[PDB]
Amino acid sequence: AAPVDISTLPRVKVDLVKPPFVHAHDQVAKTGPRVVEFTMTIEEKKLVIDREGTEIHAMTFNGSVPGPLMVVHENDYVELRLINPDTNTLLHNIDFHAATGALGGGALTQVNPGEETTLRFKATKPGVFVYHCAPEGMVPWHVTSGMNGAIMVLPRDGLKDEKGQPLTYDKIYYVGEQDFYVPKDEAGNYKKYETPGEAYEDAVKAMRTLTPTHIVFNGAVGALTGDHALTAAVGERVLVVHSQANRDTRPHLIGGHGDYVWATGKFRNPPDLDQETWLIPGGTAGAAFYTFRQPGVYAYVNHNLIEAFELGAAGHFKVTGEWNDDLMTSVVKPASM
Amino acid sequence: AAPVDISTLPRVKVDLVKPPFVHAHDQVAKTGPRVVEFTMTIEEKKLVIDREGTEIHAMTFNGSVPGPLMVVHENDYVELRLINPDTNTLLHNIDFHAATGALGGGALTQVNPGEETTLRFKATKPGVFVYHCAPEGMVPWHVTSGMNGAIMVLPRDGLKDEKGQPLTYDKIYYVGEQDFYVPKDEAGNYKKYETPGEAYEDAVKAMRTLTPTHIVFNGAVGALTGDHALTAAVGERVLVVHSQANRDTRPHLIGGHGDYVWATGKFRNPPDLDQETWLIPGGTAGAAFYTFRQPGVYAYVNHNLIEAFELGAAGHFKVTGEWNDDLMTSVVKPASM
Amino acid sequence: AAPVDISTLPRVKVDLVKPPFVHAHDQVAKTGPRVVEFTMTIEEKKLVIDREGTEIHAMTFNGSVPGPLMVVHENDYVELRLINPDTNTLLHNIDFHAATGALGGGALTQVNPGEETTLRFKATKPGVFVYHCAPEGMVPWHVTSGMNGAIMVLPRDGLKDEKGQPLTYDKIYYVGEQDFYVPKDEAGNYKKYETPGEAYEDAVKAMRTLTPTHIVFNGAVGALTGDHALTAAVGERVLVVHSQANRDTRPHLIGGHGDYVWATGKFRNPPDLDQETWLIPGGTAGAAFYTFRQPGVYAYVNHNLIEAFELGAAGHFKVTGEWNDDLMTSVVKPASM
Ligand SMILES: O=N[O-]
Ligand SMILES: O=N[O-]
Ligand SMILES: O=N[O-]
Ligand SMILES: [Cu+2]
Ligand SMILES: [Cu+2]
Ligand SMILES: [Cu+2]
Ligand SMILES: [Cu+2]
Ligand SMILES: [Cu+2]
Ligand SMILES: [Cu+2]
Repeated sequence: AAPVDISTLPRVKVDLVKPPFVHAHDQVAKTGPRVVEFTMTIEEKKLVIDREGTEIHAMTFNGSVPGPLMVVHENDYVELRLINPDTNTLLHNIDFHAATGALGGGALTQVNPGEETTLRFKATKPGVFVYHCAPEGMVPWHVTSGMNGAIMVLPRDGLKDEKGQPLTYDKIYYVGEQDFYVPKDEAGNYKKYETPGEAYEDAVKAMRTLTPTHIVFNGAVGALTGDHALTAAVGERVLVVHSQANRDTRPHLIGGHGDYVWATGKFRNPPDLDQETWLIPGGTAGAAFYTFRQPGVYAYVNHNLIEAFELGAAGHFKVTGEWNDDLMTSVVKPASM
Repeated sequence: AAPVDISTLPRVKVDLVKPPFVHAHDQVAKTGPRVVEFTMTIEEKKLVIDREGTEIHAMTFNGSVPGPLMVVHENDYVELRLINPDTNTLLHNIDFHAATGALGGGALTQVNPGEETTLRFKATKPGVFVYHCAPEGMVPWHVTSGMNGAIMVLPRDGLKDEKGQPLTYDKIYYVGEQDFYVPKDEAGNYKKYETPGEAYEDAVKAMRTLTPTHIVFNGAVGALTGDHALTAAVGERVLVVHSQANRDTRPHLIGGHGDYVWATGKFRNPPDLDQETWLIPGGTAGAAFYTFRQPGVYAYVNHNLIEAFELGAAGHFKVTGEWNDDLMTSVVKPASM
Repeated sequence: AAPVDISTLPRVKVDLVKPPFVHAHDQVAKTGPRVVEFTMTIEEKKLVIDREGTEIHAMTFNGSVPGPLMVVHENDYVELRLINPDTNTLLHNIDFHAATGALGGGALTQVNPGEETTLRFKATKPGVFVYHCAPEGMVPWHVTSGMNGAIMVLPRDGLKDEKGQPLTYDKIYYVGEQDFYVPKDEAGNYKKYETPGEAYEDAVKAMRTLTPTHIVFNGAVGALTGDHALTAAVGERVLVVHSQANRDTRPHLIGGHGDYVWATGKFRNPPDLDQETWLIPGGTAGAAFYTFRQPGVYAYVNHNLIEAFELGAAGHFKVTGEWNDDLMTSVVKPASM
C-alpha cells in the first residue's frame, strides 16, 4: 500500500498570536485532514523578568516566553518554517513532543544564525504537548532560557467528558510556566554576563542547583495581572492549557476548580473531575476545563505557594457577572463583638 | 427560578476533634441537605517540632497542626464561624478549596485580632480538599507556619469503587503533612526571632530556598508514633486522608498498599487500585483505602525516604490480630551457615 | 478453611540477569501458581558513577545498580534467598513493595555479614513494584547508595489495554533511576571517606539538602549509551519498566511516546494513553509500552532536562528499520537563503 500524496491535501496557513491568547481554530474539524502551515522566527532578546528589574538574555520562539500555542487536529500534518535570523548568535532547533521520529524534529531542524528550515510531521496523537529547542549538548540551557511552547492536537470531533459527551470551550488561554536559573554570586545577587559563552558555565552551575530563582507565567512576574489579567464571564466555559517544559507544576484556580482536567494532557483519556489541584510533570502540557460560577478576582497559581507568591508563578482572572449567595456568602462580616 | 431559602434547612453543629482523629459522621447521608455549622478559633502558639527541641511560632486553626478535618456531604452548606482572639497578633482568613468564589472564602474572612466572621458556602463537589489561611501578600508564610487543614465532602451515597460498588471504611484518620522552613544561619543553625515582623524577611528567604528544614505529620517529628501510633485490627477497612497544602508528597504504607486511592482526592473519579505509592500534589488532599491483612508495626511515610526518616515525614500503625503465613513467612530466619 | 499446603505447589528457580535486561518469563501464565525461587547476593563495592571518575561506595543487590528485575505472576509465591557474605561490612535486609506484612519483609530479613535468610511472600497484587534495603535507622542511606530494584507481578492473563484487549510486548527493559547524594565540601568538591561509619554523618547531611549530585540510569552517567544503548526495530512493541525508590521522576522517550502507560505501575488500572511524559513518584515503579514507528537514535530521559543532561538521567535507544516520511520529513533542510 502506497502512502498518501501529501500534495493533494488542503494547505491552511496559521497566523500565530502571542500567549496567553490562542490563534482562532475550530474545535470540531470542519474539513478533512490538512497540512497546517506555521512560521516562527527565533528571537534572542533581553527580558526583564521581575519587579526588581532583573534582566536576562532570553531565547524565544516568535519573541515571547512561552512561544505561541499552535493548534491542529489529529492526523493533520504540521509544516513549520523555522527561521533563525542573522541577528541572533546561537544555534537552535525544535523538538515537538507531538511528533514521531528524529528526536521530535530536533535532529532535522538545526539552524545556525542566517539559516531557516521547514519540518513536516503528522500529528498522530490528540492532546496538548510541549515543544522546545534542544541543541545537542546544551539542551536545558535553551529550554530554561525560555525556548519552549506548546501545540494542541484536538480530536477531530472535539473534546469529550468522561462519559463520551461533548465538552465545548467558549474561551481558551495558554499559560506557559518558566523556571529560570539566574546565576547568583556567593552573597546571593544575580550575576550578569557579557556574552552567551561567558555565561554558559555559571548557567550550568545555576541549573545544577535544581533551585529556580524565578518561576513565572507568560515570561515575567505579574505578566498575567492588571491590564493583562485573564478574563471570563460567569457561565463561560474556559480551557486553560498549561505547560512546563522542564519542571513539575501543580496548577490551581483559587476560588474555582478544574471541572475536567487532563493533567498529563492527552485527550484519548477520560479527564479527572472536580480537581482542586493537578500535577503537570516537567516536560508536559496539561489542560483544565472550568465553567465559571462566581464573579470577581481569581488567582491562578502553581500551588507550591512559595513558587507562586514569592517566585512569580501566579496570574489573575477578572470575572464579570452576578454573585451567587447560595454558593457562597458572608453571613457575618468581620467584626469585633 | 428562585433560590432555596436556606433558613428552611436543618442545621447541625459539629464538634471537631484533634487530628489524626476525625469527628464522627455518617458515610451515607441519613438526612437531606443540611447547613453544617463549624467553629474554629485561631491560635498562634509556640510548638516544639523535632527531637532536638527546635521551637517555632506556629499559626493554627483550633490549636493543632494540621487544623481539624471537617466532614460534610455533597450539597450541604458549610457555615464556619472563624474567631481570631485578641491574644493573637496577626491578621488571618480562610480559603476552602472545596468552595466556589471569593478566593475560596479568603476575600470574605479577613479577621484582625479581636474579630470574628461567619462564612457559608455550598459544598458542590465531592472529595477531600485542603483549606488554609491566605492573607494577601503573606500567603505562604501562614500556610508553612502550619495554618492549613482539610475538609471531606462525601458523596451522599458514600464512597464507591471503580465498578460502582460501595466502599465502606471502619476507621478514618487524617494525616496532615507540614513542610516547615526554619531560617538557618550560614553555619546551618536555626535562627529564633523576637517578633513575627522581625522574622518575616528571613522566613521569606528560608522559603525561597524551596528546601524544607522539617517535613512532619501531625505537627512534629514522631507525633504519630509511640503512644500516639495509629491503630487497626486485621480485617479492618481504613481510610487515610492525607493533605499537603504547599508541596508534593508521595505517601506509602510500609508493609501494605493503597487498595483504592484517590491520589488527587476527588470521589467522582474511580480510584486507582493496588497502589504502592501515590503522588498528592502540593495544594491537594488525597485519600487511600486499605484493608489490613497482617498484624504488627507498619510505617506510613512520604516515600522520599530522606523526607521520611531524616526530616520527619513518618508515622506508625500498630495492627492487632493473627499473622498469615500464607501471605508472608520467614522460611529460614537469618543465620550464619 | 485450611490454607493451601505450599509444599504441593510447583517450584521454579529463576536465574536473574543484569539490568537493563530482564530474565526470560511468559507474559501469560503457562502453569498454575508456583513458588518462584530467587537468590540474590549483596555486594558492597566501589563504583565510578560519572565521566569525571567520581567513585562511591555502592550497596547493591547482585552487584548492580539497580538490582535485577524479578518477574512472577499474580498469586505466585516469591521465595528469596538473600545472602550477605562476610566480605561485606554492613547490615542489610529487603523490603518488597509487592508484599504484605513485616514492613514488606524488612523486619524478617536482617542479615549481618556472614548471614543469609530465606523469605517467602504471596504476590497478591499485579504491577511493577520497588524493592529496596531498609535497615531501621539508616534507611535512606542504603537506598540512595543504590540498594534498590524492582519486581514485576504480571496478571496471569498478561497485560491489557484500556478496553480489555491484550497488550503483548516483544522486548522488555528495566531502567532503574538512582539519585546519589555525594557529600560536598564548601568549595563544592566531592568528599571521599575511609570507612562507612566515617561517611555516615556527612552522607546524612548531603541527603538532607534534598539535592542529588547525580541522577543516573543503570548506575552511571552514560550507562545506557554507546555499546550499551537499548535497541529495538521499527514495529517492535517494547515495555520499559522504570523505578525510582526515593525521588520523583518524569520519564520521556525523545522522539516517541508512551502509547500505554501505568505511571504508578499497577496493572488492574487501565493505562493512560499517548503520554508524552509521566510522573513516577519516588517509591514507585511505572511501566510504559510503545510500538516504535521510526528508526534512528532516541534519548530516553527524566524530563527535568537538567537532571537528564547535566546530572546523568539519560539513555539512548538505537532503532533499526525504514524511515517513514509520511510521519516526519525535512521538507527544506537547514540552509542559508
Ligand atoms: O486557596 N488557593 O491558594
Ligand atoms: O518499603 N517502604 O519504605
Ligand atoms: O523533546 N524531549 O526532550
Ligand atoms: Cu535554542
Ligand atoms: Cu522534550
Ligand atoms: Cu493565618
Ligand atoms: Cu490554596
Ligand atoms: Cu543495605
Ligand atoms: Cu519502600
